[PDB]
Amino acid sequence: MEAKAVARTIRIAPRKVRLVLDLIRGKNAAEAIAILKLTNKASSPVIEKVLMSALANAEHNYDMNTDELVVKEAYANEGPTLKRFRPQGRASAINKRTSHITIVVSDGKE
Amino acid sequence: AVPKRRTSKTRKNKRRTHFKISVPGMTECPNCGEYKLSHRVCKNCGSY
Amino acid sequence: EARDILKRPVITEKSSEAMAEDKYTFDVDTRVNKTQVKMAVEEIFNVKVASVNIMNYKPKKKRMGRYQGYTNKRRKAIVTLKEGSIDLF
Amino acid sequence: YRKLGRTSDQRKAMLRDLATSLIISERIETTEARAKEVRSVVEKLITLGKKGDLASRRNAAKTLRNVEILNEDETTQTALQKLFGEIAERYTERQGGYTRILKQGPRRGDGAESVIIELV
Amino acid sequence: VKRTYQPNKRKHSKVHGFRKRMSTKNGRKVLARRRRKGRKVLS
RNA sequence: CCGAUAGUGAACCAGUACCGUGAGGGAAAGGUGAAAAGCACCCCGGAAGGGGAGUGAAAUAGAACCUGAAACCGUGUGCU
RNA sequence: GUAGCGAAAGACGGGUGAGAAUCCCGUCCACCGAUUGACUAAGGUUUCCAGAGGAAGGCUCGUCCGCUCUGGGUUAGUCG
Repeated sequence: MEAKAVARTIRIAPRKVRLVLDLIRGKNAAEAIAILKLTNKASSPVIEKVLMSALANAEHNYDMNTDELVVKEAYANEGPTLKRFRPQGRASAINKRTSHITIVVSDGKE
Repeated sequence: AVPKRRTSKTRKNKRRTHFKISVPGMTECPNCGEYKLSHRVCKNCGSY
Repeated sequence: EARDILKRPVITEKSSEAMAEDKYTFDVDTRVNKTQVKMAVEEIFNVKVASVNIMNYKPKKKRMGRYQGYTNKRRKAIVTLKEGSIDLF
Repeated sequence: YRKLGRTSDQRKAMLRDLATSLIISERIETTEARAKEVRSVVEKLITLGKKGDLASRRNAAKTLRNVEILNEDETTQTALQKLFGEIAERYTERQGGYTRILKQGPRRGDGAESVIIELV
Repeated sequence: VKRTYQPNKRKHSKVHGFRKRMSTKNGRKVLARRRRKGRKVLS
């Protein structure tokens, strides 16, 4: 039923992206893809790329009925942050975060 | 002019309630085109 | 003598631009001079030269994956001969 | 009026070179407000070219620029020549408008609610 | 503005330097210490 | 007698990176598998990442790789 | 998702490419103007150039880079 795909350690915060992903939680691909091509952040095209491969999986492998596919679930969690600096004449620091993204997509059934 | 106490996560998420984002209208194009939004020229098969 | 000193000949774009003319290139021992160089090759190859220049070079630095270092210095050298030529490849 | 956040002399120069290029193209992609406010300018301007007088010629030459389209067949002429000899003829009727404009989507670099402008 | 350390190679090598600190006993004391520490570097 | 915040400063790239005009100070950094047998081939993706497939006793054993705690961050959920 | 994102007029088109405010070509405009100009010294030490590259870096971006990889590159009797 469920296909799945996952983005590994992506250079965005979950605080950055939880919002964009808190919309499609319980929807269809069609509306969802449209929304991704519609609204304007940098999360969008990536998430879209993800789903296109997710359904490449679901169809090439499991061969299910696309339009009847709804969002099963999808979210993300933290990842391996890195660290950088600010010159300033004396020391100063910062941290660059990442993200672990998951989408599971079902034909809404078993 | 800096924090006295710590931010309870309660209070955090409680403030972040209206920290959201809404969507576009997203109708069909019956004047001309595919599913394309209310009176909308072609971004993908649109009319108005 | 005379053959330890020239370690190899050099080849690149600029080299071939020079071999267009009688200007040829080598990389030789680093402790030498134009004169002994000339005295060596003019009799090794049985030829004679009009002139010569030299440059030197520092080690271009280098790195291979948590292990690094340098090159060696290079006594790059050039000769601008006058008659005959060289059956090189 | 509208300020743009840019400065006044910068702004005048901007608008005039903008309109110039637009004559060269008949349409162009840019932001919204910059087009919103070249709009009325060049409506006044085509209004001038609708009259062909030497005075209007002069008033145009204030705003327009010292430019040469490589016109077709390797030919050449100015925004001036074009305006006063290729266009006012065309819109010789019309009683307003003379342009149209095209809302589009945002841009990448920003949330730039961009627009194409066209000619009518 | 002006801060410290307007370098000269030569002057560095001169208050430092091998031929320098091999002059004096109180100089030559330390090169041992660098070697008795096995610090890899001298002057 | 200690078993990687120990044990010597150093079980690895150690008097090293690094700092210091200068003497001088001075780190961090161990664990795939029995066997690399280290994911053939397809699908998506600009790729990276993946899902399958396939390996292996095992891949929540996939190279940063033994387990994998807690803080922390998330998703669901029953009562609210 | 706060504060902040360091000094110098940009605009359009064309191109580029998976992808362009930030790369390229162009037209105009604008600024320095005893100089943000050119020279030499020290000092810096290959940042140079020809390609190839996104991974990391670049205070946004990134098809670009003083980032990386590869390969090349500094010629003296008079100059010093």
